[PDB]
Formats: sequence, C-alpha cells, structure tokens
Amino acid sequence: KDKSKELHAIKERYLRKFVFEWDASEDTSIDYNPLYKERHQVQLLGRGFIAGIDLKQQKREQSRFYGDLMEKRRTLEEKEQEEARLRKLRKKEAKQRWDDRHWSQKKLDEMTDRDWRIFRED
Amino acid sequence: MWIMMRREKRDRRHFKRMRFPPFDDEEPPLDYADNILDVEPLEAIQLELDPEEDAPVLDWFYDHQPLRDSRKYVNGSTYQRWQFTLPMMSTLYRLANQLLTDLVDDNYFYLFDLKAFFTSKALNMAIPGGPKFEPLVRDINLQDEDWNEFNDINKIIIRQPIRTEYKIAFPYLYNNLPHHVHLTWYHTPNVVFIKTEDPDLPAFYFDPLINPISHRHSVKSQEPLPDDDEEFELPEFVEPFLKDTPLYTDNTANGIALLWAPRPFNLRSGRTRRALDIPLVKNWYREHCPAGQPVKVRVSYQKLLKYYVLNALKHRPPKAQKKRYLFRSFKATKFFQSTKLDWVEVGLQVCRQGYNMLNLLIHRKNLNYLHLDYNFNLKPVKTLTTKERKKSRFGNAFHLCREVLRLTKLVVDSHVQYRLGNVDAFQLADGLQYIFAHVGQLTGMYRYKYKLMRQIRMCKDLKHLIYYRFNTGPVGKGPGCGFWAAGWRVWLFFMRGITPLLERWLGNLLARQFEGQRVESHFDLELRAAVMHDILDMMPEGIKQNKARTILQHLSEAWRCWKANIPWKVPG
Amino acid sequence: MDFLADLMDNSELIRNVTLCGHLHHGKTCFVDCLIEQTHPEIRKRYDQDLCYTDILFTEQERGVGIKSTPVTVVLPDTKGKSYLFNIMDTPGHVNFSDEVTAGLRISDGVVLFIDAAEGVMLNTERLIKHAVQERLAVTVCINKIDRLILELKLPPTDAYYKLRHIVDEVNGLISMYSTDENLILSPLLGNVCFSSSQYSICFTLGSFAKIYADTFGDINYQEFAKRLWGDIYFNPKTRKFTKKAPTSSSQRSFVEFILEPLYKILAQVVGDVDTSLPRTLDELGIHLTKEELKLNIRPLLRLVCKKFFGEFTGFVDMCVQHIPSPKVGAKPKIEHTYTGGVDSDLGEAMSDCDPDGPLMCHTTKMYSTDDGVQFHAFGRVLSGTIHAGQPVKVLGENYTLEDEEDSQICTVGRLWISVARYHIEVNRVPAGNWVLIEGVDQPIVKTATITEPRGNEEAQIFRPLKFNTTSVIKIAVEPVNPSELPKMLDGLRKVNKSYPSLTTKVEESGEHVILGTGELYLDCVMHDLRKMYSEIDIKVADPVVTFCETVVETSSLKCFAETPNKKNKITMIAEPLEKGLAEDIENEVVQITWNRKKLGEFFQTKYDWDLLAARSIWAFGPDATGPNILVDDTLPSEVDKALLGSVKDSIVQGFQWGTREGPLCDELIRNVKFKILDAVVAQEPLHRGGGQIIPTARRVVYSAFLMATPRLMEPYYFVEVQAPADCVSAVYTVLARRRGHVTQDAPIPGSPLYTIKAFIPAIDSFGFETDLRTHTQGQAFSLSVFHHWQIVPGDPLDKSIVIRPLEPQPAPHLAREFMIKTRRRKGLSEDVSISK
RNA sequence: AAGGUAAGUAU
RNA sequence: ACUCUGGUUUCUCUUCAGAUCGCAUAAAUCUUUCGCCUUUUACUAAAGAUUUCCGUGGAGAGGAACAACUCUGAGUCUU
Ligand SMILES: O=P(O)(O)O[C@H]1[C@@H](OP(=O)(O)O)[C@@H](OP(=O)(O)O)[C@@H](OP(=O)(O)O)[C@@H](OP(=O)(O)O)[C@H]1OP(=O)(O)O
Repeated sequence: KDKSKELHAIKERYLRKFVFEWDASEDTSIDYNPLYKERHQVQLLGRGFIAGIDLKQQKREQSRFYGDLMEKRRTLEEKEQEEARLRKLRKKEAKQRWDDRHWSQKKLDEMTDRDWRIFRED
Repeated sequence: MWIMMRREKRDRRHFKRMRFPPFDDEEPPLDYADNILDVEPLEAIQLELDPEEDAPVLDWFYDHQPLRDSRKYVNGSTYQRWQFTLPMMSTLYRLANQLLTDLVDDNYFYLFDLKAFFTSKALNMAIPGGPKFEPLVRDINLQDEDWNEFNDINKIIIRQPIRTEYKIAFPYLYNNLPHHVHLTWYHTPNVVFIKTEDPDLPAFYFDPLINPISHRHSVKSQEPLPDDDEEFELPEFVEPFLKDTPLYTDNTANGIALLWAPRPFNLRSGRTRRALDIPLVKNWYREHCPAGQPVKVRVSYQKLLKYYVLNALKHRPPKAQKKRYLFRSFKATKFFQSTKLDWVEVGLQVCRQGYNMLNLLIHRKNLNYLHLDYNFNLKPVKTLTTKERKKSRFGNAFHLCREVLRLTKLVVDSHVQYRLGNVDAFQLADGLQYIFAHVGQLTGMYRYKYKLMRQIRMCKDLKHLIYYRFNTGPVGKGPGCGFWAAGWRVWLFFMRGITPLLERWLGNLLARQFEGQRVESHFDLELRAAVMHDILDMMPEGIKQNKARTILQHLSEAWRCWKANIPWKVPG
Repeated sequence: MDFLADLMDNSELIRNVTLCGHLHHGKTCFVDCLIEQTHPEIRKRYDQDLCYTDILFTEQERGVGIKSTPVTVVLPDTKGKSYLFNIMDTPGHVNFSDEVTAGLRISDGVVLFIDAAEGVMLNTERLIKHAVQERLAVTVCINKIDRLILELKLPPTDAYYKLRHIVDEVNGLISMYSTDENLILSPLLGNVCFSSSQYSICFTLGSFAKIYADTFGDINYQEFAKRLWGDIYFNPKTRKFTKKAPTSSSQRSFVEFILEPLYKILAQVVGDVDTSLPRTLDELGIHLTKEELKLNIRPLLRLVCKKFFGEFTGFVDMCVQHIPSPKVGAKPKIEHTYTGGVDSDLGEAMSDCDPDGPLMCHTTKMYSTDDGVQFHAFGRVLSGTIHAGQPVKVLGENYTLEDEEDSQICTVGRLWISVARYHIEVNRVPAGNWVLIEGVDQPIVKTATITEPRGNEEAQIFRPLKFNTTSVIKIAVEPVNPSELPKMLDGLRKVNKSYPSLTTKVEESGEHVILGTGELYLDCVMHDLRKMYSEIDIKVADPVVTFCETVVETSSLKCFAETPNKKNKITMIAEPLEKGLAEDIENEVVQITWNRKKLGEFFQTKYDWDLLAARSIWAFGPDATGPNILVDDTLPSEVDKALLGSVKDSIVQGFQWGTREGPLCDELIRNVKFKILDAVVAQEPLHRGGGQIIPTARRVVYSAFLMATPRLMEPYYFVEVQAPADCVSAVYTVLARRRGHVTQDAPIPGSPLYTIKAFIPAIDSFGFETDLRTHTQGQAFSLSVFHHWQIVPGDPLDKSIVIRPLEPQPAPHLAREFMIKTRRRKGLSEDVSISK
C-alpha cells in the first residue's frame, strides 16, 4: 500500500449549519514517508521534557538510551552519588504520595479536612 | 497552578463541575451588603512553596502585583520595569518547568517556524504539521501547464520525490515562480548545553554525557618549551588574577542554566506586560504535536498555527496617535467618582447596570411584552400577536450586547458562588475554564455574529491543546482542568474589537437624535445635473426662467440623436 | 582615516589574511568584533548579532555566509604598532568552498577558525589541506571558548585537554599535506590563538601574559608566554615553572594562570551579578557604571570581557609574526601562481613587490553594485600602483603571449578600498594591497590579470583559479516567457561573473544548464538570477548530477577508423586504468610536462609499466591533468615513428575532444587508457591535415571505448553529520534509505555529539539534508561535498531494459536509465549509434 | 436579527 | 583624598512615534478575487488599502508626594 503512495504522490506532483468541530479532512499531518511519519522525538540529552506533559509519565516513556549510556560510562564513585540522589528523591516522592492518597487508604479518625471534603464530594 | 490543578484532579476521582448558569433566571443579583461582604473567602489555589529551595520568591509569590511597593525590584506603584536578581529568576524558572519546553536552540523549528509557514502559504503547499491556506494567487490556468519539452517527464530522473519541505527549504531552487517567498534560517549551531541533575555536584563538572576526551599518548607531543626551572622566576606579588574568588558559587550552575532558558526567564530585568498579552500556551502549539495523539487535537494544532501565522503575517505597525486616555477624561468632568472596591462587588454592579441598560433598551417604544430576566434571556411575557412580534424586533447588535452581558453575568456569578462558599477554588477555576471553552453552548452569541465563530472554534482548539497536556499522566479525562487563561484572553481580544461597534450602536440609539446599484446610475445623473446647473447659472434667468426645462429637453434630444446615430443640428 | 591610506605605501606593514573555517565557527562574528574595536559608532545590538560582512539580503535571511567580504582596517599590535590588515571573511559552508579560493589566492595568510566545542570538522580539514596546497602560512584560532564553560561546564583541566586535542589534531592534519616542519602549531609558538567572538574575548599566550605584566609589572610577557602551555607547572614555593608537578594535584600553567581566571570571571558574571560581581570587578580593576550592571547576562559578559581584554592584540600579533607580508610573501605566491614562473624577468620584478614596478594586478572576485548592471573587479596588486581613470590592459584566462586576442584595453575609473559595508575612494593603490577596480568588468569573466598597456608586453597571465571540489549538480534554466530569453542569458552572464565555480553551458537541444556544488549553492544562484540580475520569471528543471563514462574490460577487437581522405588509418584499443592512477593524474602528482625519462620511471615504479611502453605515453585527456591517458603501442618496425610524430598533435587533440565528449550520453570520460596499436599516415604533408585526423581520432576513440565494456559513473558525495548520540540510528536509517552507507561513527571527544561520516550518491543527496534535519527534528545537521566518481550498477548499453516514466528504477536499471534520460536532456538520439 | 403586520368601519 | 553637583516616585495635560509602539493581537468599512448564493443585516477566505478599539515608547509642560540630604561625574583629588 505505502509503496504505491509514493508513486501516487509523484504522479500527482508531475501529472445554515455551525461547525464547532474541525473536520478531520482538514488534517495536514498525513505522510507516506516512514521518515516523516515516525519522526525521531528530541531526547534533550535525557534531561529535558516537553512542556505541559507530566514529568513522571515522560520519564517512563523515555528511550532509555541515555540512561544506559550513563549507567555504562559512570564509574562507581560517581554512581554512588547518583544512587543517593535517586534514593532521596524517591523517598521524598513516596512521602508525598503517602500524604496525598485516597480516603480508602485512611481511617476515619485520621481523616483531614481536605480528605473529609473529598469524601463528602464523592 | 498547573501543578496544583493536576494534583486536585488526580486525587479527586469524581469532580463536581459547576452548574451553569449558577443562579436562577428570575433571581435578582446578590447584594454586596449581606451576602459576600460579611462572609469570609475559602482558600485559593496556592502551591506549597518549599522554604529551602523556593526562598527568594516565597514571601511575595502569591500577592496581587508582587513586589509593587519594593523600590529595589519595581520602579513604583505604576508597576513597570521590574528588576530581578539571579536567585529569584532561577527560582521562578524552576517553578515554571511544567509550562516551558526544555528546548535549548531553535533547531527544533527547522521548517516549522514562522518563515517556513509564510513560504508554504505563499507557495500554496503546506508542511505536514503546518497549516493550510487558501492560495495567495489563484493562477489555476498556470497551475496546470502544458507538456513542454523543458518540463518533459520523459527527461526527468526520479530518485526521491520532491516533497513540500524540499520546496520550502530551498524555495528558489525547487519550484518555478517563487514570489512572496521567505528564506528561513539555515542552521543555528547545535547548542550543546548539559543541565545538571543534582545540586550536590560541582557547577563545572565533566558530566558522563560528554564523550571522554581520552588524551592519547601514542605520539609523544613535542613542543618548544624552555629549560625548566632555571631562568624564569615570578615576582612574589604575582598570582593568578582571581585566586581568592572561588571557581563556582552555589548560583553558578543556576546562573549558567538561566542563559539557556526561554525568553522571559533569560532576562535579568525587563518591562511589565499585561495579563492579556502573555500567551502561556503559545509555545505549546508552536512546537510539533506530540506523537500518539488523536486526529482532533492534531487538527487543533494546525488551526492554532494557522491563526498564529495569519496574525503574524497580516500585521501592520501601529499608527501614530496623540494619546488621548479614557477613564482620565471621565474623572475630569463632574460626572464620575473614584474609589476602590472588591472585584466581585464591581462585577455585581456592572451586571446590574447592564441589566438596567438592556431593560431601558427593551422598553424603548413603551412596549412591555418583552421581558429580560437576570440571566439575560429575552422572552415574551405572553403569547404575543404577530403585529407585536414585528413591533418588538431588535437587530443583531442588541442581541450581541445581551449575550456579552450574559457572559459577564456568568463569570461574575461563578466568582460570587466561589465567594459565598458554594464551590471550591479548584471548582471555580474549572468553571471559568468551561465558561471560556463553551461560550457558544453557554450563550449562543454566534447566531448574531458569525465571525465570532472564529473565536469559538479557537476556544475549543485551545482546549484540545490544554486538556491533552493536562489529562496525560495518572490524571484522566474529567471535569477538573481549570487552566482558563487562554479562553479568557481570547474573549478579551474579541472584546477589544467588538467594543467600538456596540458603543457606536448604543450611543446613536439612546441619544435624543437618531441617525440612519448606484455605481452605474451615477455618472449620467451627476453629469446632467452639473450641465444643467452651469447652463442655468450663466443663464440671465431674471427674464427667461421658463427656458430652463427646455434646456434639459435639448440635453435629451442630443443624447437621443447620438444614441440613434442620427444628425443633430439645432438651428436656433 | 588618512593614516590608513598612508599605511599602504609600506608593504612590510601590511598583512593579507583570509579567515577560513567550518560553517558557523565565528569568523563573521570575529570580524564584527574587529570592526567594533576599530569603529566607535558601530556596536551590535544586545539580542541580534552584528554580521557586518553579511551584506547580502540572502546572508541576513539564511544566516549563512554566501560570499567572501573584504575588510581593510588598521589594527594595533601588542606593542602598539598599528598594522594594516586586509581580512577576507570567507563563507564557512562547504558548498561555497570556491568562494574561499577566490579569497585564498590573493591572501598571504590563513586564519583557521575552529569551534571549541565542535573541533575539527569537514570544511576545516578541506580548508587546511587546500591552503597548504597554495603554500600559505596557517595560523589557528579556537573561537567560541565560552562553549567549554557556559555550555559543557567542563572542568578547567578538561577544557585544557579539549583545547590540546583540538590543536594536536590540526598538527596531525597539516603533516599529511605539508612537508615543511615550520607549519606546526602551538599557542606558545604564537601560531594558535584563543577567542570567543560572541563575548569579545581574544587572547593568545603572549597577550594574556602582557595583561599579567601590565597588572603586576616586572614580567617578560614573551618569556611568561613561553611557559603558559603544556605539561609545565607552577611552583609558588620557588615561584618557578617546573616540568614536574610541585604538589599532588598541581594544575598546569595554562589551567592555573589562563583558564582559571577566565572560568572565574565568566562564573561571576553569569551567576553572581548582584553579590560578588562588583567585588571581583574591583579586584580586576574593571569599573562598570550602575546602568552597565543593569544589562542582561550576555551583554554584561561581553562588556566586561571587552573591558578586561581590551583590543584584539593577540590576533594582530599572531598574524604579524606568522603570516608573511606581501613584500616577503610574494615569492612563493609568484612561484605557485604566475604561469611564467619566478625565473621570468617579470616574475623576478614581482617577487620584490615593488610599488614602482610594472603594473600587475590579479583580479579574483567580481562584486555587483546596488542596481546589478555594473560589476567591480576585486584583486590584489602585486607590482606597481593602479591609478583612477587610467587606461590599462586586462588579460583573460585564455590569454597567451602569442595571442593578444583575449586582452582588451579598458580605462580604470574610480578605485575603492573596500571594507565590508562601506568603501573609501582612493586615487592609487600600491603593490601588495587589495583593490576594487571599476571599469574593467567587461573583459573579465572569472579571473583576469591587469597590467599596463603599451609596455611590459612580455606579460603572461596568472594561473587559472583551482577549486577544491568539482561541481556536479546540474540544473536546466529557461525563461517563463521565451520573449525574455536574452535577459536570462544576460542574467546568466552576471551569475557567471559573480560565482567562481559556476558553469553556464548551452546544450545542443537549447537547454541552458548551470553547474553548482550543492542545494544551497544553487538555491542562492537562482535567487541572485531571479531577484537582482534577470528580474524576470524563470523556470527551473529538477536538479540532476553530471555523469562520466568509463570502461571495465579491454576492447574485444582492434577498432580502426579511416579519414575521409581514405589515406590515414588509426587502429586503437581501450583498457581501464589501475586503481588510483586517475586520481594521481587529477591530483597533479604527475604531469605530461615532466621530463620524459622520469615520467616513464613513475609508471615503472608505482605501476610497473614497461620503461619503453611508459615512455610511449603521448598525453593525458581531456585536459592536461585529465584522468584519461593516451599511450602509443605501435610496432616500431611497422609504423614510421618520425612520420607518426608529424600527426601526433592532431591525434592528441582528437583524443582530448573525444574524451571530453563521451559517446554514451555526451559526458566526460574517466579512468580509460587508449592504446594506439596501428597508424597508417599519408606520406604527403597536406593529406594528413588536422581537419581530417581530429574527427577520425575522435571516431576511433568512440569506437574503441564502445567496444570496451562501457559503464556510467555517478558522483558520490562525502557527508559528515554531527548529531546527538541518540540520533545516530536515525542518520543510519536515512542514509540507508537514500542508497548511502556509513563509513564511520565516532564520538566527538569533549562533547556528547557524534560525527557520522558516510558516502551517498549525489543524485540521491537532493533533500537528504532536509530529510535528516526533519526526521531528527533538527538535532542532526549534515554538510555534503563531492568526493569521488563511482560506477553505477547495471549495464548502460542494455537495450532490453524498459524504463517506466515516473518510477524510481531498481539498481540494475539505473545505469541504463541514467543514460537515456540524459541523452533526452541533451537532444541526442534515443540510443547509442555504435555504427556512427 | 429579519425577509411571517389582513385591511375596514365604531367608541 | 577634597568642594559643588538637587534627586526619585506619582497624578494630569500637549505633541511626536520610525521601532516586534505590542516578544501580544481584535473589529469595522472599502476595493478586488473566491466559496454559499436567495434579499438586506450577518457571512465562506485569501489579498490590498483604510478606520476604530485594547494597549505602548520618547519628549515637552503643569501640580503632588519630597524632604534633601546627597548619589554622581566634573577638579588638582590631599598625605
Ligand atoms: O471525547 P469527546 O466527546 O470528543 O469529548 C471531548 C473531551 O473528552 P475526551 O477527553 O474524551 O476527548 C473533553 O472531555 P474530557 O474527557 O477531556 O474531560 C471535553 O469535555 P469538557 O470540556 O466538558 O470537560 C469535550 O467534551 P464536551 O465538550 O462534549 O463536554 C470534548 O468534546 P470535543 O472534543 O468533541 O469538542
């Protein structure tokens, strides 16, 4: 199918009602070239992230190429510092998740005002 | 706010979206003397700033017009020309990492920048991720040229098809007639910036990302160096220039990372902007659409890019003016007074005043069979007869004013509901976002202005840009997103344009004095009038007025004699 | 102002340098810094760069240097000796390498700009090789030092390691091209300078030692600079420089005294403006006003580095010491450039660079005016002075002492000394300078020699400009309205005058083909043609590459051709050449003008040709250094050698013409050796005329080449890409898609970027740069240069192969297709007429 | 938003 | 190491605006090309020229906070 798409592109080159929605036919991001369809997203050295999208999900969608490169090039001494930083950040985020958890994981006596109003609003 | 709202949507699995309209149609607007004045507000959306890291900005981060009275950072009460220090700029830059893409150079915008889109519009094609436009010049006859010996396909070697991007990267080489075309920046050098991931590490560090230099000793590097430690000796007062100064402070890494920062965060000082003039999500659709996204959000991306390109292209420098200021000449006259009021109180006052004005306009001809409720819905008080239905007609301008006052009433009522305590601050933000994303559904003001649809389709588009950035992680779809800046500014930009129309329609309506195929039937009538006026002016008509009509008769017959192709020679 | 004019008389106080380097390495920004230093009223804006030499509208929009720009300015030295510098700001893009050569011929010195982060790149290697070929002095400037500090955040020891690796790699590159040992580089020798033109930093070891000696006093800045690089350490216990580290972690002299203060000043400026910057500026003696501390980080850093470092005296002293003046640097230039050699009387006079000698200019550039209707020649005066409004004799590339046809007398109008944006009108320009000559544009096409009329009649021309790479991209250009055909031709003429490597040729069918090096080069050429020269609508055909023709087998039968006089018979055979021999001819390793005894010894040694057979070599084709060799192998007892030598010249011209116009698709012929096996020449002198032999020689060449197995040759470009380590796989995928194979993928030492070097078909390289940058989302960038001709797969004479229009043919169908369409583009017949 | 007013006598 | 050097903020008025007035972006009218066409009032969407509107900079002027000392450079700046 896609092989005939290239030839069709070559041939084509040479030879009342209110619509709140935008029609899907208006889409321009349609390509036959595999290079222009599955583009290589910017890794940003494994330390940059696209705006808006949450960092936690972006970390698990990473290509892991730079993570493997770091764990390969790093010596033991500099590996320990990164391991300690990762452990500290993991513990901080674990504490944050423990404090910010659903009311199903808390007893009635230990409920806070925010969790109380969350339960009431349900 | 973006960080906080995703926290209050991820945890709040079921979100109570506000009910619109907040108040009943017949309920009069709430008085600001027994309902909101005495009640205390609920908590607002405010992130818990860390006392250790976010110390420079902790004191004033959530204050209205921060640091206005600090003469060191802001010029004064006029709130212009902020001067900031590097620690605060770096702290602010970290608190905005969610809204900023970590792009170091504009090589990302290779053929996806403004010049490339101008080229594509001029050349009638379109970048895949870019917008589509009506052709600059039709040239349909010249679009399909004949099978010349020059463009002969039998003489053309095809290896890789010439894409739209190729005809944009080198516009003057790949297509004929490259008119009104723009040349894009070829290649900014790859800014190889390596941002630190741990503060507990020297600012100047050989990061593992750098490929090791690996100074080779295979060839013994030989260079002319004099006989060691025998002839040259430094004086005792000679030391490296800055030996007391440390190599790096705590702010060295953050100061370096501030250099490779987006436009607002790479400045030490600057000028104060309006909240309207700050597009927070402008760079979200300026970049490429994230992969793995549905069709509608992609089309939203191309349409937002289309509107951005059209604005940037059809832009003319502002015209010189004498700077006459409104709200300055009001208080010059003895008709206006100045005070300070809570914004909710002013909103209620303006809603009531707009209701009074629309009520005055409705009972213009002493017709009392049209009733305007407090939600700004116009309905007959009874089954009105056909003559009365005709007699109670208002133009599109009146209904447009009614619908804009309805939108203001919706906004003020949402804020009033928040102030009373009915809805949360997060609920208020989500309600404002819904109001500004669904103005067509809420008010239906597009029926009286179809061009307004351009705003409406944009407000939905922005939603697709925001929602799919918002509901991305553990947070799923739901009525919890409250990033209402984009729709709010869009409707303000509509407002600045529509204000003159409503102002001139009103001022010429409720004033004491009212004011209200000609191309082809133009020159003949004007010519006859001019000739007759000249002849009658030179005529000594004190005795020969009765010839005047006769004169026109000649002006007919001669014309007829020309139209009949017959001789015309009056002897007398 | 007047001192600048009075400084031209002394040829010793003039330096003719050209700033060459890879694309976007800071040459233009460095010239901007020099201009700002010399011109008080010219300062860059805080956000936008200055780009003083980027005068074209294309340059200010593309952001890439297109044309070389002359900048004549007076620069103080370290001591204060105000020298006169003629800087040629050359484009860094490889496609415009020819634009460098135009500025490289009239320059006595080369300043190689190297990015600190990127290091040595493709165009850098090409430029050092080429400059060494023209026997020019080479000095290196590592620009963008701040990228090691503000971008990589390397430790000062690692920054020194990166700088040492950069300098040592150029030393290992010059050794591959220069036999002279004086071409070595070292910052302590004064050869290597360090700079960051974005922040106006410019220091050598001598300049920074001079700053130290000004700060503390009683220091020999020359002796101090002699110990400010390498493994030499500083011991403060003895206050002495020791080859062994005084302590365990003693930093080197360069790291401790040079890189450490620069790192600390940049760190204070970019991180501690409010806290420690005033203190460190009082420590450094720099006083900045309250408003000058209100500027953003980058303008403040540029200002503070302007105050601390002051003038660009390190660049000046490097150029003065290691780049010869025209007076002393004329002799190698005359030897390598003048056709008559240094032994000639005119050559001997020009070797002295006498301002009172006979006039001898050498125009290498041609700059258009505002309206584009008049061109100003630009060249170096080598002997005598040129006066405004003076009749002179303008030669041409085809002029010889025997043929005064190519020389036209023209009156020199106003003369300008050209400095980027503006030009200062002058009356006379003494020898050793650069001059914009007005009024001599008409006889000049590409390169000409200007001398005086009615005197110095024994004046040959300078050698024609020799370019680094061959131009193979070909585009056919027609007017949209045929009624406007002459204007396009007129415009064509103008671009031929404005681009040194441009080649405009009218074909048999009437198509006008333009030859260029790459996509950007031809894009700029068409922009110039459409917008300023022709000002008419233009139709451009799809880009195509030029092909060559070769053989892979010996001709099956002896091919004979007889003249229309029916008295002369030539029987010839065709054989392919050995590997590298054609390249040796192209590289001018061996010339036909060599002494014949050693000329045969070359082929007897490196290729083991028979001494008698090697001595039988007649000439090379189609040019003097063309890759085709014509060898005689007639039986001595069967053909009279003396009689055969009578028509030897005619056979040589026939061979050259036949090799220049191939039979397959009317293209060049490469890597073919034609052996003359039988000659039967009419004994009468008038029956062996050239008008009959030359067409017959071409016919027999065609027959022998056709009987030998023909093959088409397509150009292969050498592409190096610098991309993040993650993007290597994407580059591999793109290259594999475009019939290209990767030869190497090496990490750049001192930077995460990897450089991937590959070979791609030239006809498959159209859009390859766009494909790579778009697929990698701009992270990968490529520069393409022609590398070598390679046999395209498939039999080109296969008549059975059917070609489908609008389909990319498979590999075995390429060689055939590449012929037929090319023939259709030339107006030739449908197939190769072997019987013809 | 409209192009959807029956007109006529009588107070 | 010295004497004089006279502020900054803010409220108004009058003008000039090249410059991203604006690191943001509306509306109206007119003229052409279109898409709906069925009549204006609304429109489809590109272009050109205008007008209005939301804002802006510079300069000058007039009041107020300011209360002024002195910042600051000018210099003989002093051992
Ligand atoms: O799926 P759709 O029917 O297209 O609904 C989408 C979208 O929902 P999806 O996320 O499922 O695309 C939004 O809802 P969320 O699920 O993102 O919360 C949004 O809803 P709100 O703006 O009201 O939150 C709005 O739905 P609607 O406007 O119908 O309520 C929008 O509709 P469109 O994409 O069709 O404009």
